[PDB]
Amino acid sequence: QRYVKTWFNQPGRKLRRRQARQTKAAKIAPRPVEAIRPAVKPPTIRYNMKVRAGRGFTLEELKAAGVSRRVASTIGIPVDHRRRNRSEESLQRNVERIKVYLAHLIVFPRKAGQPKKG
Amino acid sequence: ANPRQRNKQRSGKPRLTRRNANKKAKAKIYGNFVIQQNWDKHATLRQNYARLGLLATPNYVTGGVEKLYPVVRQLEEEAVKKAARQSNKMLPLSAFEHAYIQRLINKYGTEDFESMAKDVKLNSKLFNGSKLKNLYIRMK
Amino acid sequence: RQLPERPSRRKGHLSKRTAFVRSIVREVAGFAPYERRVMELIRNSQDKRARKLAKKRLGTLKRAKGKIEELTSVIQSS
RNA sequence: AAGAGCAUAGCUGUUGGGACCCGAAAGAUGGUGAAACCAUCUAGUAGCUGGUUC
RNA sequence: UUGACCUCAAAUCAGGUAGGACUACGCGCUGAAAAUAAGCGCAGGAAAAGAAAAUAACCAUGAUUCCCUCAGUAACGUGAAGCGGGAAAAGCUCAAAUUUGAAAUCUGGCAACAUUUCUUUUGUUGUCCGAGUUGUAAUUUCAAGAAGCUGCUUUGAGUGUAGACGAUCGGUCUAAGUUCCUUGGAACAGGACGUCAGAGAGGGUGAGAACCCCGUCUUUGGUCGAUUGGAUAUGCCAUAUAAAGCGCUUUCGAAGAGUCGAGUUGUGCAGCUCUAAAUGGGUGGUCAUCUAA
Repeated sequence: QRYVKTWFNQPGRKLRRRQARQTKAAKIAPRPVEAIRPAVKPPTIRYNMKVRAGRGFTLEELKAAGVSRRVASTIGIPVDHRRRNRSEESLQRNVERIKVYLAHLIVFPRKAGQPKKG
Repeated sequence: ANPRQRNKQRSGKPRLTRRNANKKAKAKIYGNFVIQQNWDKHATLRQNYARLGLLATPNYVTGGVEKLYPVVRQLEEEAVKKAARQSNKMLPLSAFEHAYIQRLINKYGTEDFESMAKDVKLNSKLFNGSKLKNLYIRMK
Repeated sequence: RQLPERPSRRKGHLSKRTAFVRSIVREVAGFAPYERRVMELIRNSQDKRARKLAKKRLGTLKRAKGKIEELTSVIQSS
């Protein structure tokens, strides 16, 4: 029962993180605070009946959904080069996760580079 | 207590008083001008996002929501406006290319893009057929 | 769903060059003390004594096995 | 065999933390002198002595 | 007789850098009567860890760290981990493949030209010497990829100006009794009569002061600055003879060694003895999973 961890900074850690959320999105307004995560099945027998947020959409999920790896991280769609679709169920649950995302997305135009000649 | 903090307790030099604390350090918004006008410097960020019609997060909220009782259109028209102003992605041909494709088309007809590619003298750069059409359509 | 091959699992198959580069070094470098002793025992056909010597040197049977056919093929080519 | 618990607060008991307060002979580390000394470990060790407040 | 190099020196050579301090938290190493204390080395505002030589046995998960849970369980009084819930999220770079139709690369000297928290800072351009082919750039990193063919979609390591918007440093602006009566050295006290309040926090003033004074509220702000962050509008240049994503393939796909590992020894790592391979190797339960050095 030596050195103790005492949580008197729990209420101030609650606000420190709230202000960090406030500081972050204020820097990147139009875009959401967080990325979209996929929906994945937990890897056990106690938990395979539930759905939970994944780490990102695999290469094939984005390929069928219509975004390539390079343009999918710009618009905020994390990729997961580890995860892979072993069954058509997970493919369809996450392909139509990006479908609703790409419908609700307003990609603002950037600045182009136009050389004087061709 | 430490000698260091006893130094400026028994010293005569005034401190470096730095006035920083602000209750409710709600950070004001920069970035997009549209949102910066229609921000509420009092309400919270998740209220403001839902007020404007912007999804704060696409993923489920890991706690409670706020139940007190039992801009998006502007962003859309602004978006399609800029896409219209910066739309002419077509590029002309430089004077070199203007001659480069003309000499190829003046001698291999106009549609035999496989023949021009096989040419060894006029097609010095060894441009593939896909780029030859690209330079063709770019001329018009 | 069948899955396209992940290019990491391709690892260790072989190459036409990496095999060729390994063949040249085998000839150029020569042979280690123990490989010289093992090779002589094959020529004298004391293979059972030869193979048991290899396992003592390397440590495992498959490693000891694999080196034997490397040397025997070298013998036939020579 | 027609489920009674779960949480919290209080009282008391007990076990462990310095553990009601004080107190024993050694030791260990790292030093300073020429085995001794110094600051740490250290509130070391108690089966025992003394005290323990209307 | 003259020269290439290779290795090695010297210089108060031109320009640089290291040491010591602090040590709450960091990373090592050493280590007692707890992997503790003490000792030793080394850093930063965090350090370390970190994009799987990872779990699992599923309908599978998917860098790291941290919190809760797992759980006082498992294994052997010590004391896990995966899964589960959360906080945060971001990915990437080399070596190994001929730029071979062109070392395309870089340090330095001088010369200029700008820029500046800044005469203190930071570069660009030219030019000469060298570095470098025993390999500096471009390309590629296994998630791949290269080379062809194809046809669609994309592009600035620019520089001024302007305004809005946040960030910091300093200066600056702020409502209303000090009216009477008694006490007293003193009215900040008692009573009477009034005011202010987005200000009745606190302090000072000759005793309990919202109205004497400093402040407090306004301020989640006005004002003059001084530097700046990132976007927006607009101007001027731009190497685009280019570079990049994705279809397709009658082509290919390089992947880290005295290291893995076997024997023994000291407490996973380390020492000694020996010493590998290429669908190979590692780790799990013939399959699965990962692809170290």
